[PDB]
Amino acid sequence: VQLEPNITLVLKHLASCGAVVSAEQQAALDHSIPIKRIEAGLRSLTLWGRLTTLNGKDYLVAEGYNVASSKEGAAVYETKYFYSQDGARWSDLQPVDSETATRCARIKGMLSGDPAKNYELELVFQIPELAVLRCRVDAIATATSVIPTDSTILNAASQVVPNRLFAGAAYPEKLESYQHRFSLPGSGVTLSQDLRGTWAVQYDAFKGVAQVRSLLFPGYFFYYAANELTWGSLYVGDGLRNNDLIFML
Amino acid sequence: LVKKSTFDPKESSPLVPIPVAPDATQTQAAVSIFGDPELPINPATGEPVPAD
Amino acid sequence: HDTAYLKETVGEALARGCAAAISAQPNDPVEYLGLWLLKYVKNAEVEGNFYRERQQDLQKK
Amino acid sequence: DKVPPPAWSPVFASASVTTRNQVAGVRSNRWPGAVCACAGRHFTSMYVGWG
Amino acid sequence: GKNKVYPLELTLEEIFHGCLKKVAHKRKVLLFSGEYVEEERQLTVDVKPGLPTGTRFVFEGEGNKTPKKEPGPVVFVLKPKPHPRFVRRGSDLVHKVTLPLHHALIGTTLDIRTLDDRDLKVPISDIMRPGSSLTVPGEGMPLPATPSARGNLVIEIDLLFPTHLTETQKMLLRSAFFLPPPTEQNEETKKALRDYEAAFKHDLKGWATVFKR
Amino acid sequence: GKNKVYPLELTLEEIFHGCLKKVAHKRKVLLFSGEYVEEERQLTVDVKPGLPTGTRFVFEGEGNKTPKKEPGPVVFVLKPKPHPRFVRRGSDLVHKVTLPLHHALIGTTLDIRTLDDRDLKVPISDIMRPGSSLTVPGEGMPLPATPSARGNLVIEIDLLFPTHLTETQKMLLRSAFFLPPPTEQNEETKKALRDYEAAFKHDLKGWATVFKR
Repeated sequence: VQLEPNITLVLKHLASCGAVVSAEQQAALDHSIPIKRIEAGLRSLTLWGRLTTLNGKDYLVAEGYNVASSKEGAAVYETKYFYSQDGARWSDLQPVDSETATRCARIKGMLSGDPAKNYELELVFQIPELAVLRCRVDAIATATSVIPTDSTILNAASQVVPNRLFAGAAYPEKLESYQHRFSLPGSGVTLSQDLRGTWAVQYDAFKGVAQVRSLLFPGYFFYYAANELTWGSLYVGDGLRNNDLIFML
Repeated sequence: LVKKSTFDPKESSPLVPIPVAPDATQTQAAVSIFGDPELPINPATGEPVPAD
Repeated sequence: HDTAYLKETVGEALARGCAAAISAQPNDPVEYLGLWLLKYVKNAEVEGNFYRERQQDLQKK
Repeated sequence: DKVPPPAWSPVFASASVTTRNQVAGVRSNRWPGAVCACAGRHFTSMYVGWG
Repeated sequence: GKNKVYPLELTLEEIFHGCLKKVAHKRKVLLFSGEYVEEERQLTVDVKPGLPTGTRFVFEGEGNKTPKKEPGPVVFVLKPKPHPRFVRRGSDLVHKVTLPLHHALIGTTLDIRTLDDRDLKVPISDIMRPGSSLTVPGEGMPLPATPSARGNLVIEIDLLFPTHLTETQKMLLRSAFFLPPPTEQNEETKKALRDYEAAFKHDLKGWATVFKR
Repeated sequence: GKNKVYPLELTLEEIFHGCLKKVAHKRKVLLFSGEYVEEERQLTVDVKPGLPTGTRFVFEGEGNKTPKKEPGPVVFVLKPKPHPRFVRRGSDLVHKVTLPLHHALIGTTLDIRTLDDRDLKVPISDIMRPGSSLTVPGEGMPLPATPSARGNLVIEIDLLFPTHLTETQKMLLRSAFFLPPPTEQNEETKKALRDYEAAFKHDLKGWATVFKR
């Protein structure tokens, strides 16, 4: 029934999972989220996550879309990404061309702090750290971005809009109740159609709060409260991928 | 079908559009207390302005 | 002769466009008419496409 | 990079370095989730996360 | 055979959005009297978003009418008025920015105000070379062919070097430009760097934070 | 009235000093035979010190001899061979040296070997701007008019910015680019600077002077 996830309810429901932000950064966010939302002409802007660096100066990353339309069977959102070392001032994350988008997936290890860092890869190729961060955010968003099913609907002119009459998802424990963001409302694609053991759901029947954690990307959490229909998600931790999933499970 | 079929002759408006956005002086002032304000540079000489 | 060619070629569509131009009262009716005819053919084809897409979706379900 | 990352990266509590009463600690890179903090004489260690 | 040409001046905002200009023309009908007769004609010219510079709009039938020869068409040639920030090149926009040296090396954000009412803050991705440029895709003028695509804004970086440096400032610069890699430093080097940083970020006696005067 | 134009390639040292070239000419005299007959003449061309590029030496009475017409003159056009260091621009040379950034800021001495057998060491007199230049008077090509005065050597500076910088190096650079004036420094600031300088120039565990591996 909600139209945009709160930044306070997300931090409250995901505090236990370690998805927390500093109090000073929380106040700075509360002040400087609308400023960037108006400076960029975006109708929706929410905090996407927080990535750890070799310094204490983690990257806070917020995403925001202005239009969201159906295109070749994919719900394409025209997202813009912004980063900030502190909660006050935001900078932009320019998209990455395919050559460097493939030369950035081979660079591993947790990032440094200064976004003006050049990695050198193999003749030597110089790649900016902001490109690597953009690649990691794109990979996590492709693999993970999760919303409850039927929470979006298709109107005339083929635009995906929130379902104002969404009554909630029965059986919140089941993974079938949740879907990726880029799945069309008509298609019956959910997280069940992913790999069998890559999503863990723990549901408290009493308080009516379900919690979905990504095991392929260990730092992605998504909560869904059903008594009042409120769902949110956050990624906290480094952006690296968990390759050896078969051994761990 | 009617929604898809309606004619819509989008023509060049004589005026450039103006933004309807609330004033942001108070919130900007509130933000200005977070972090350290870096010393501005003097355009004439790249050395920074005198400070206290 | 030529009158029949013009009539059974373009007459009904041109009458519809002229009715639309009368109703709308634009600032440049000739350009309005031309864009109206272009949108006429385009909306016919996309109308066919819309029916095709609905049929395909129902079959898939 | 050819420089191996060190364990125990710092963690601060304020963006400005001139705040008056701020806490500051370390965080481990080998074990992600373990953190040590110290304010004056009150210090603490704590581990939260995957093992 | 002869046509009258006229410059039509627009601002970058109009060309970006697409104006509908009205122009006045002085048409001279020539007759037996020594003085010609002049009249003011109004013409509506529709400039669509992203029309290239040098575009010619020709009005046929208008122009000074001699008694025998029907007047030749009048020509309006598009030209943009100078803008305080952007100069258009081909399909995209060039913004020339004077940048201090430390903003280049350490890296900061350039704050630019687009033709559309948005405020971009573009980070300096790496050490900006003298004569280097930073490209932001999808921020230039719209493509005249398709009304959705955009050019890529080009920021031509001009470096503003400091005019003075003291010998101790030069010593600090030299030590910053020859620091051994972190896997080659002594323990004395690490302790010295820790001490210097703690004495440079001192909340009361340190000069990391100074208030302007 | 046809003439045979031939390039004549000289090195900058020859033009600087004044060469004396002996060139060969293959001249054709037409006879009753189906094919021609040719001979090799030797021509002495005396280039004076610092003649401008494009100088034409015309030998009158030399060239292919048709049966009826006295042969037209043969033209030699002076052009310089490429040099590893200098490129002449009118009456003075140009040297394009790639410069490190710390050489630009702190200042060093460029080393240049002139066309004459003299070496030259020129200091960097200030913060070299990007796209700036330096001028050493009396170190260019000689003046063709007067055989004593010369132009002025022009160093065109193209900075070589560092490719990588760490975060501690950036901290040191920011502390160097915002250090307060020496009359505004606290006593803590002066003590910290003295300690850091004594630690960076430590004779055994400091990195002020290292040996390349």
